[PDB]
Amino acid sequence: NPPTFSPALLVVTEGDNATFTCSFSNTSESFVLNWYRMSPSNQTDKLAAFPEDRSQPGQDCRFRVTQLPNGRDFHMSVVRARRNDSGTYLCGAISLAPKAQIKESLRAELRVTE
Amino acid sequence: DIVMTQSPDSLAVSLGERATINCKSSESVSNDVAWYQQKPGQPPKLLINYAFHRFTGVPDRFSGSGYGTDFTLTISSLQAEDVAVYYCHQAYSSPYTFGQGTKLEIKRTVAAPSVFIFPPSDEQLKSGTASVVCLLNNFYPREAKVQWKVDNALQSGNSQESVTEQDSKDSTYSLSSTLTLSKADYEKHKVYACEVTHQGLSSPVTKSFNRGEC
Amino acid sequence: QVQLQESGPGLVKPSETLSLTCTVSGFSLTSYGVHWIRQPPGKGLEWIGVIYADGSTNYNPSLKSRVTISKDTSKNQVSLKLSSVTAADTAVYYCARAYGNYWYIDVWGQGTTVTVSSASTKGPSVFPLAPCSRSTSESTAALGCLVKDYFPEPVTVSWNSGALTSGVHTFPAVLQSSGLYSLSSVVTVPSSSLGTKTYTCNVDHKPSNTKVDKRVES
Ligand SMILES: *[C@@H]1O[C@H](CO)[C@@H](O)[C@H](O)[C@H]1NC(C)=O
Ligand SMILES: *[C@@H]1O[C@H](CO)[C@@H](O)[C@H](O)[C@H]1NC(C)=O
Ligand SMILES: *[C@@H]1O[C@H](CO)[C@@H](O)[C@H](O)[C@H]1NC(C)=O
Repeated sequence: NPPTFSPALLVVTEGDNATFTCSFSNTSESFVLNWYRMSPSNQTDKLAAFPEDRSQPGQDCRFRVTQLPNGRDFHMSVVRARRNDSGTYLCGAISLAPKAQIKESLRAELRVTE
Repeated sequence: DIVMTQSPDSLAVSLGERATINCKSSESVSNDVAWYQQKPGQPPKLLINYAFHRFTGVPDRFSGSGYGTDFTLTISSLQAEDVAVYYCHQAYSSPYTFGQGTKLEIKRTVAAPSVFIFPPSDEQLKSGTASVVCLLNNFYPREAKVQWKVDNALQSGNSQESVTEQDSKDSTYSLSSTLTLSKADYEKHKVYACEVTHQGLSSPVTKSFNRGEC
Repeated sequence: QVQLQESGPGLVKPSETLSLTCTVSGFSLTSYGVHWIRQPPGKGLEWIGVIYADGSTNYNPSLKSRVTISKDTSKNQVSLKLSSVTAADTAVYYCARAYGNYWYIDVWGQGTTVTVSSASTKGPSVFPLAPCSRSTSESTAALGCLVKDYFPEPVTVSWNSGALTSGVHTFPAVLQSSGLYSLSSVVTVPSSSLGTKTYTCNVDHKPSNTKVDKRVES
C-alpha cells in the first residue's frame, strides 16, 4: 500500500511553475510525506515535507508541498523552475505507527527547456 | 541545545547476528538524523540519511528506522568488517550535535596468539636505552597476560602494552609489550623470556633469547 | 571524486590563533555548505560550525566568539580560525560537505590533527625489530620497527611504500614516562621470503618534517 507519484514525465520552459501529484492510502491519518530529488548517482536530496519542519538549514521557498482538501493526494510544486532543477524526483510516505515504516513511491522525470 | 543519546555505549555481538543501536533526542527532531560509522584512523563514513534511507553505495545489511525522537540503526547479518564506532547526528536545529558514539565490537571464537620476541636494535644501545619487545599476533578474546623474565627475574613495572583494534578481516587482536631498560642493565644479564598466557593455549608460552648471542 | 583535504599546524602553543584550511575538489563552494567538526582523543565528535552556500555562518555557542569560518571560492578553499586556544582544543579537525536542501553530511575530509602545547616539537627515532635467533624451524617470521620518542601526534608508518599491507599491524601510539609517544609496527611474512625480499619500513612525522626508511633484515 505505498504512494504513487505522477506524471511519469512533465516538461516546462525555463520558468513558470511545475507541479507533481503524489497520492497515498491515508490509513492512520497521523503521518508525514517527504519529497526527494535523486541525483544521477542515485544519491537522494530531501526537497520538502508535509507537514513543514524548519526553515533554518532547509531554506528554499522554491519547493512547496500543499495538501488538497480531498485528503488522498498532495501537490509537489517547484516555483519558477531554473534549469538546474531538471532531474529525477520521487515521493515518500512515512507512518508514525510504532513500526514507523517509510513506504516509497516510483521515480518521475522533469525537464526544462525553451 | 539538543542532546542525542545513544544506547548502548559499547556492544559485542557474534558474527552473522543482528546488531541494533538506538539514538534518542531531547527535543523532537523530524527525521533529520544521519548514521555514520568510523573506524580508528579514518574519517567517519555515512551509512544512513533521513533516518530511513540507505546512503548510496553502503551494503544492504545496514538499515535505519525511527522518527521524532527514537531512531534505530540496524545491521542485519553482522560480519567482521563492521567493527567500528557508530554516531547519530541531527541536522534539525543548531548546534547540530552528534551522539556520543557506540563502539560495536564483535564476539568471536577463541584464537591463540602467535608469539615473537625482538631484542633491542644495535643502533638503539648506543643511545643508552634498550627496548626489548614482545609481540602477540592474532588472538581472541582480548584478555591475555604477558610476563617478562630476565634470568627468571620477573620484571614488574618497566613495560607497556598496546593493542590494535579488532581486525576487520578475522576479528582478532594483536598486542605489543615493550620492556625498557638502561643499556648497562640490558648487557648485565644474559637470558630474556617473554611468557604469555591466553585461553587459546594449552599451557603458557615462553619465547626467549640470550644476550648478545644474536 | 568529491574530496576535501585539511591542512594546518600540527603544533600550536596555547593562546595562539589556530588556522586550518580545507581544499576542495569535485564541487564548487557556491552550491554546497561546508562544516567543521572536531574530535578530541578518544572523545566523541563535536560540531564546530558551518559556512553555507550563500556565505552566512553559524557556530556552536560553546565557542562563544573565538571561532571564525570563512571561504575563498577562487581557491576552492574554506578556512577555520579559532582564537585564544587552550589544551581543551587539541583534537582532530574534519571539514565535511553538507548535501542537499534539508541537508546531511555526506563526504568527510581525512581530518588533520592539531595539538595545543607549550612544549617543543621533537622528531622520532626509528629502530629495526628483527628476531635474535635467525629463523630455522619457524614456519612464520615477524619483522617490525619501533618508532620511539616523538611529539606531538600523528606519525604514519607504511611498509615498502605501501606495496606490503596485508598482515601489517601498526599499534596505537602509547605515552611514555618521558611525556613522549612511542609505537611499533610489525608485519608477518613466510620465513621462506626472508632471504629473497628486503623489508624497509617508511616512517614519517609531520610536525618535525621527519622522513625515514629503515632496513629490517636481521
Ligand atoms: C507559482 O507558484 C506561486 C505559489 O503557488 C504563485 O505565487 C505563482 O503565481 C504561481 N503561479 C504562477 C503562474 O506564477
Ligand atoms: C488523513 O485522513 C484524515 C481522515 O482520515 C483526513 O481528515 C486528513 O485530512 C488526512 N491527513 C491529515 C493530515 O490528517
Ligand atoms: C542555476 O545555477 C545556480 C545553481 O545551480 C543558480 O545560482 C542559478 O541561479 C541557476 N539558474 C540558472 C538560470 O542557471
